[PDB]
Amino acid sequence: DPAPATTFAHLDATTVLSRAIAELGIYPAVDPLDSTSRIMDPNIVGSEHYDVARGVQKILQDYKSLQDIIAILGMDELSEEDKLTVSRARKIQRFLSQPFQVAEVFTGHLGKLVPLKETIKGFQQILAGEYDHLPEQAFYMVGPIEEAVAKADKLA
Amino acid sequence: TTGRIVAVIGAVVDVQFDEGLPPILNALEVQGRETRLVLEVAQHLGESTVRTIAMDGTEGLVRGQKVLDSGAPIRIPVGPETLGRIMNVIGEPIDERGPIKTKQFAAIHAEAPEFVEMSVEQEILVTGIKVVDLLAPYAKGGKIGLFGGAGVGKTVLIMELINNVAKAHGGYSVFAGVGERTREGNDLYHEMIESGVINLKDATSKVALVYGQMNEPPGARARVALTGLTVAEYFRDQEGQDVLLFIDNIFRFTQAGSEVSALLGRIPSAVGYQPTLATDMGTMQERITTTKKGSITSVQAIYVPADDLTDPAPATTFAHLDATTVLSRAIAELGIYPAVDPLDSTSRIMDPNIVGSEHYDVARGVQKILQDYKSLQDIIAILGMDELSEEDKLTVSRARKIQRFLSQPFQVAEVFTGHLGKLVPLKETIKGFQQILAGEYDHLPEQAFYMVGPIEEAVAKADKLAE
Amino acid sequence: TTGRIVAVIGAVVDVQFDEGLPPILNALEVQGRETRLVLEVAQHLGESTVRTIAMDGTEGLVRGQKVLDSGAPIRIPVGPETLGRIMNVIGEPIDERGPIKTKQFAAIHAEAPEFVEMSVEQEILVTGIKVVDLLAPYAKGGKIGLFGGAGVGKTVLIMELINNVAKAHGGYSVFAGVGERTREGNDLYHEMIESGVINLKDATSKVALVYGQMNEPPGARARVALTGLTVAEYFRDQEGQDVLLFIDNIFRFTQAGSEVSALLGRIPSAVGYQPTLATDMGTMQERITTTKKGSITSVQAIYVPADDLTDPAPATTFAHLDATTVLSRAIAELGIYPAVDPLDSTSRIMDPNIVGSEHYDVARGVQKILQDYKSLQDIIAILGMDELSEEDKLTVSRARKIQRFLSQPFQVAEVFTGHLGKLVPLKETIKGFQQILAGEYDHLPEQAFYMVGPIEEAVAKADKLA
Amino acid sequence: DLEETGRVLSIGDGIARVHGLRNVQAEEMVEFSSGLKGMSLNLEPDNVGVVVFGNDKLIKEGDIVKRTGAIVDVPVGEELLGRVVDALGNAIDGKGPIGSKARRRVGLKAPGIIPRISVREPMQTGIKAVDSLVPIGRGQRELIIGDRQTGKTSIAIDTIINQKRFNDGTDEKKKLYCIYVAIGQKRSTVAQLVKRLTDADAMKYTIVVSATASDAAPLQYLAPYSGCSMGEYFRDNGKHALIIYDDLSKQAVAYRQMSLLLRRPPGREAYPGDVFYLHSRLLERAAKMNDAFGGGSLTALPVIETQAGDVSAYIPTNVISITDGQIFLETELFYKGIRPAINVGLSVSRVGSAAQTRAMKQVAGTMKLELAQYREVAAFAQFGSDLDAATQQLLSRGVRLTELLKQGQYSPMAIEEQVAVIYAGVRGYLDKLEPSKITKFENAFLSHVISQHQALLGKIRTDGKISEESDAKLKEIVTNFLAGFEA
Amino acid sequence: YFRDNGKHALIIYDDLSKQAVAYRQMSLLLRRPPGREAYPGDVFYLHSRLLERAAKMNDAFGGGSLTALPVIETQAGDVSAYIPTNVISITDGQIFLETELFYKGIRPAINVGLSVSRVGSAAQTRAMKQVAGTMKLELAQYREVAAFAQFGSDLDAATQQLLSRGVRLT
Amino acid sequence: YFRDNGKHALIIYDDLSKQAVAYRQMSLLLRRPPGREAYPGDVFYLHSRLLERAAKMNDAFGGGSLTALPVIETQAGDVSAYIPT
Amino acid sequence: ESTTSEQSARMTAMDNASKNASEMIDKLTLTFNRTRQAVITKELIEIISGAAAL
Ligand SMILES: Nc1ncnc2c1ncn2[C@@H]1O[C@H](COP(=O)(O)OP(=O)(O)O)[C@@H](O)[C@H]1O
Ligand SMILES: Nc1ncnc2c1ncn2[C@@H]1O[C@H](COP(=O)(O)OP(=O)(O)O)[C@@H](O)[C@H]1O
Ligand code: BEF
Ligand SMILES: [Mg+2]
Ligand SMILES: [Mg+2]
Repeated sequence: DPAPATTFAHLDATTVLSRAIAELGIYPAVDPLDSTSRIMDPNIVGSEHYDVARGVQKILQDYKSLQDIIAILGMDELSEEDKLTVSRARKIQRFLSQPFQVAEVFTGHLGKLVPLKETIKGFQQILAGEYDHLPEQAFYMVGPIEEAVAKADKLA
Repeated sequence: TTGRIVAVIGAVVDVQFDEGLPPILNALEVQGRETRLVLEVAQHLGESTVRTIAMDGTEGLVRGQKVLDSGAPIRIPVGPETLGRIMNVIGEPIDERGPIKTKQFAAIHAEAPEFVEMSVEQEILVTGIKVVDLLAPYAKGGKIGLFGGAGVGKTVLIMELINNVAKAHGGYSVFAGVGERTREGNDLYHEMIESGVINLKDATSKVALVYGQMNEPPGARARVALTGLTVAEYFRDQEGQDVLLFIDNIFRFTQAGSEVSALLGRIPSAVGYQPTLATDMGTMQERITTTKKGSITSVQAIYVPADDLTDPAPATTFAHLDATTVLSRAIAELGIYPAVDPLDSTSRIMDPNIVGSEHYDVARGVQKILQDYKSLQDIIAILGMDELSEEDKLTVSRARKIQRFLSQPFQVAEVFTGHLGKLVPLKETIKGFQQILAGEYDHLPEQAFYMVGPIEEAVAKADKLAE
Repeated sequence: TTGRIVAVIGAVVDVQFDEGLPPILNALEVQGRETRLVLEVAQHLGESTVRTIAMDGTEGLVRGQKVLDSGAPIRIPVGPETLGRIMNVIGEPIDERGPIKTKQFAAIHAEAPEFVEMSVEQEILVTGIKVVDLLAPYAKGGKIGLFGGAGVGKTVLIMELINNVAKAHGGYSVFAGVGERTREGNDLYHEMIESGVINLKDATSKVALVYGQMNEPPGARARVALTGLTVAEYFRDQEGQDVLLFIDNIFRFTQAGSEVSALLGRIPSAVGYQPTLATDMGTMQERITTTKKGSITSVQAIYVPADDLTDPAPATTFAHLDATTVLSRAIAELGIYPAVDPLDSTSRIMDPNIVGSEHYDVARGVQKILQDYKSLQDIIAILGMDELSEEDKLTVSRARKIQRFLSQPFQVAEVFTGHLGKLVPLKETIKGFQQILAGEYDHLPEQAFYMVGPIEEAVAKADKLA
Repeated sequence: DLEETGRVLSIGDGIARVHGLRNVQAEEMVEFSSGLKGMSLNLEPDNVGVVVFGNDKLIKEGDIVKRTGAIVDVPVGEELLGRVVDALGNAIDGKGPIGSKARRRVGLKAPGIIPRISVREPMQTGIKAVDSLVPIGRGQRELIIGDRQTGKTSIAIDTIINQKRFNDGTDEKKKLYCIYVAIGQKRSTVAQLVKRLTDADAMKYTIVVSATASDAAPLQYLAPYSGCSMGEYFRDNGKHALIIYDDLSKQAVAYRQMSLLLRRPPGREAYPGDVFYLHSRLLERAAKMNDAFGGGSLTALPVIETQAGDVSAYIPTNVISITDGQIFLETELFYKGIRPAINVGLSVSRVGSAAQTRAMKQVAGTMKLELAQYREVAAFAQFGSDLDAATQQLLSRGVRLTELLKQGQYSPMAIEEQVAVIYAGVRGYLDKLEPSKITKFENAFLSHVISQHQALLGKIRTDGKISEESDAKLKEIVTNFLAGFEA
Repeated sequence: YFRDNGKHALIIYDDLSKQAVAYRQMSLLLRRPPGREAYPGDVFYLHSRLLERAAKMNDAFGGGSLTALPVIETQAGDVSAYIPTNVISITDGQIFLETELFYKGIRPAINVGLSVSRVGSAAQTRAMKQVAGTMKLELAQYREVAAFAQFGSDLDAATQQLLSRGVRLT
Repeated sequence: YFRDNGKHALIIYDDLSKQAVAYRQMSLLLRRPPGREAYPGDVFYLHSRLLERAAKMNDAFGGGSLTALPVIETQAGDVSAYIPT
Repeated sequence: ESTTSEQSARMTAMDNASKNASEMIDKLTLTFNRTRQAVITKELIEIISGAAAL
């Protein structure tokens, strides 16, 4: 639409929220692949932050491209390498959800604020395969990675 | 009669006349200008005012400036002295070689040949291009159209045709550059001086050049195709001759018309076009034709806006053609060049009684195997190659070889392919495809068929690939 | 009073009046012409000029030619004499049988019945066709969307409705052909004569026909549904009957309206339709209802542009529909007449609070078993009709007897077939099906239930096969 | 005199605005000082909007325009046969004037509801797919519709060619006069066309009306009405005509040009609100007259070009609802080898059986059912190893019947030839013949029966149907031939 | 000024999408009736007369040049739209960038089959021609065959080799 | 009236889709520029100014309230369409 | 034991793919008609705006 399309050029950072993502219960409903920032530069954020960010987006884009086949044939027809990116991608998606103080009535969870370092570490660890054993649902609606691990143990 | 400019809005100039009103299509000359500024009369508005379209820029025009009626439409030099020369829309030389000293001039507007003047004669014009010759061959004296979106290969194709057919043609050629790149006009002019088709020294020039490119205002682009066609009409009629007419790109005559339509007071038709799109095209196209007096083989590049063949402009052009080559971006994207759609190119002479049952049966067989593959593609892309019978996958391997064997390196495309250009005789084209259809090369790899001339080059390539 | 034509632009004529202006919707009569040219006032442009839409070709018209304000909207013959006759949009007869001899005329434009004149009660309109009455019952004064189209027995079903309504309710019928193909109008006339519902001999015709043929200007095709409606209004208001109105077809009413709107220079709305799409439809449809005096019930054939049910034209129509009757080619090829899809056709009044609590549960029970029969149809062409449980074999045997029991011999098709016509009472239809479900006929053979009326003929036919 | 004459106020784009002519009627043909004709489409308070029949370089502001007593009419009668004429009936083939005795107005009402009888007499095209599966009757309007280059004109030409077998015979009832209306086509295309009709000796019973791409918009608009009037000469004199409008797409474009330039309001795709009306009034003029009215007919075969298969576009929508049926052509069928490229699942004729002879009716009924049942399964073809024998049978009968519907161009078949061919497939004789051999088989089988069994064919025709005797005779011709074919 | 004085200039128009929008505003306010997509009828000509001025001059005119890199913004990856194809139909090639490529880690995110140069090897040094001469077509065929191969089912040595070469060149 | 006098009312607009269609009819007859789905630019304001009037008043203004239940008809579950959104 | 398990699984998986394709068909048809309606409307609004601006 002319209004939003014209607005993009006026921003240094854009957070694009998606109804599709909302309807999956991911909150906040940010499209990881449509939101950008003029300071996502290794010279500004440092190379570890930059590299983890780019790695997350790659796995998410990789997963997105496998989703045509998933919709018709399902998980079973995938190779073992593709099943892995799918399961890591789905973990990353959920780890990007977060309980907001402002939304406690809707989530039924206490609000969380996550320090940037703990954000980098969490996703870095998921990407590195350190949590392939934990189930998806453990990464949903938590603060730091520690909470998803505690949540994993609680799910017995 | 002397008139005065009363309104200027872009390319559209209104002129009031005190005495006699110049008829529609008359050329007016603006006074007080450094270079000739012609206005063509388009409408009588009433109150002794005419509406005109300008043939050059209207910057510097002042209300009250004087305009003279020339008495006639734009009249251009025709005859042998146009050969080797470059003209603009109004017939001035733009090659910096002085006057075009012909005996005769001709109006760029004229009636189309009558029904009784029509010829039905049609024989194949072999080009050396495998896909064209095989599936939708051109006819001598026929109307050929090359359709495609922006950057898919129209001009490269038309340069290959010029190379393969015009360079050793008996009679005369006309090339009209209409709303295309000036760079391309310079490329072509020097290529033809280098090849001797144009000769700056003697009188053996075989091509006349008319240019009104995309740096020109719309009035110029809307009339320049008529200028070129007029040069070709003279050769067809007043020398009864065999003529080659090349136009790149005829869409730009329609587009230029659409640029000024609103300023001419027209309500727009669908997709933003002038309501007169089809009649405008008719009265122009119907002059581009063979008659009993002479033959014209016309080849017209036809731009397709937004890659949509249903666009009013291309859609209305189809019925003016005897053979069509449709280029596709989806095909170019794959590296298949020329990017011709084998299932959307057609020819009036693709008949077993004209090309023979062997050419025809092969052509139709190639198209069948490509349609069958096309209809399998998306299914096996999901259910897998394994679910196919050992005959469904045979036509898959064969169709993919045939898709590759329709590609071909053009002489004129060496700067892009890195391959030496190939010209392939009709018999060899037919035989090559006959053979793949018959199973003769099921043992060769797909890639061996990519970007070669004759079928022997694919066997050669297969050995080279082995390691 | 007398006006002069000041503009002719196709089907649009501007007329200037020296004195008092003809109000919007008035019929104007053009003078100096072979056949009657009527103009309907659409706007007052100011300066004593009106803009009008023509009901016929305007070729030959001259500026200054005289026009006569008739003082009213279009007025047409109404009453028992319209029956078995064919008139056009301005009420002229076109069957060539001379004039139409009625005491009353009526204006084709009329506002809908007021709120206080509204029945608050929802009654079934018994057709006597088993499929309809049991599963998707017509509502008295409701609108019914007839789907399927050409090939599946729409014309036979139409003629049967005229028959069964003039029979079991003493109600007459009107047929309004909006954009009627001339060839099909002739064909229809003669089919109706041959089936009896029209009679050129006496005065026992059951249907008036009103044709606004495809080759007429858009004003004419836009107005015919109203002409047809006016005719029908007479029999409800003046004679107290439960009337039947057929509109074939409603999309062509929308289309003509869209055309007239275009010609009047109004800006098109979404998808090219008239801005007045919903009110054009509303001011026509609302006239079809149950009043205190009687009721009009309308059967309307719907064309769905692009098979797109969200298209403005079908979507605007559906807001007015109380039922659909879906004629299906699949059913026809299985020999079940009438070829009504018993699961695809629906009724809004199929509600225990409106029809029986017993009517509702029989219909729901019929539905569930026919839906359940469909599930088992994959397990048949795989395992054979024996691997089923005793519960599952029972529902197949009962469902198939129900399918066949939904068929019916029509009186209107006695000539082509040979079988005698059946008009089944509502309580007998409900009873029949209730008992096949109960198992009170499991001992009987399957083809005992085919092409019979009431369940009493299923017994009589099962004995005659022994 | 500003009642019988006017003066030009403004001129451009084929529209002249004329002060005066106070007495012109709506749609009257006027005349400009130069000699050009024009037609008065817009009568406005202060001007007449005149549509120009020619090049407007010949008309200036101030030009005198006159009413003349003119009527828009055309020459009519059998002196038009074998002639090629423009939209107003002038000869353009160069063979001298038309020897016409009668004339007829181009704008006239269709016969009303009463003077007609049901459509019952076959209009044979000679095309197996059409004659069997989409049968056309005398007085029907049947649309030929599809994208460019799908074979629309070819259906029409084959149809015209087929009529020779009746027009050469002695039975006057079966005869059919042909009208081809070329609208917005290029001249050389029309030349190729009449050439083809000449070499086929079909021109002698064909009128060609031609309003080509460089003819003015008003001429292309009129041309189909003119040609219709010529056909009505036949319809109203106990005779039968066939008219092809090739195509109505281009006529509508020419109308839109005029509407837009007269500044009438634009609707969908910029078409005026009376464009439906333009075609409905044309196509209702096709009719079957009753005996009281002479028993004559005018069958119409309008042609519409779609754009990328969009049959729900504005003008296709219009002509589809106006006609009694449609023949749908498809690009994809065309390249698969289904030529003619008729979508037999979608194509429909509402007349149907009523327009088929008993013999065709018999076998066509079986073919229809077997092809429908084939279509249900046709995607298990290249994905079917372990299908039940019953459905391998549907697949096999289906691919074979499909091959029988394939037909070369320029060779229309007599009905009894068509039933012999269809019989062979619907009786199962070709079920073990490999599908690619079928068209070789058919070509050969038909030459044979046309050669040695003119009497079997003479009788399949005469008995109206296929007798028990014809059945036995066909059984032995087919079994023995087939055995010979596969030797 | 550089072009006509024996010098070489490079111009970047960043971007011409926003220029066309500005032209459209001005044109509509001047009350010139809108054309396709609300832009004026002559939006092609807006850019065509601009970009034609990028040119290489002959020695008699001083041997200078002006090279242009106009920028167009697409919506939802649609290079096939009206304004995009307008501009493609003016220039001597285009570099088409895609977000899908970008996120997958192909940066610069150039789509090979859809990008083209209309000058080709004539604008390369011989050394670059010697190594790059056939690569573009090769990489187009690589992407097609990679897709057709997608499910690793018995592939010959020739396609296996093209795949191996393709992934490494990428 | 109720909201402003310490009373509680409930209003149902059945339905606001049909109202918007009414308004588009009026706007197009006024030759206002059609936008998305041929709706005028002010179709949002039509509903916004109406539904803002449903409010809960504090004790200082009587404690009354108006509760609104507008009805919107979607076409085939499409909640993303212009009027629904 | 194996083919019983294979042909059960394939039956099931092919059941699911068929139902998944069927849902996607429904969803794409809806998208088709929404796009279809908007193209008509957009094309018309262009014609109107041009006509009006004169
Ligand atoms: N036959 C061909 N072989 C190789 N590359 C080609 C061929 N045709 C076109 N191309 C590529 O596409 C570019 C655009 O082709 P061109 O003919 O200029 O497009 P247009 O169709 O717009 O005239 C060429 O400069 C070249 O890079
Ligand atoms: N039955 C047929 N068999 C083979 N080719 C055909 C057949 N019918 C038509 N064609 C060919 O198909 C092409 C398109 O046919 P044409 O009648 O001109 O289609 P249209 O009028 O739809 O453009 C022509 O070259 C024609 O010779
Ligand atoms: F860009 Be191409 F010359 F149409
Ligand atoms: Mg080019
Ligand atoms: Mg044709």
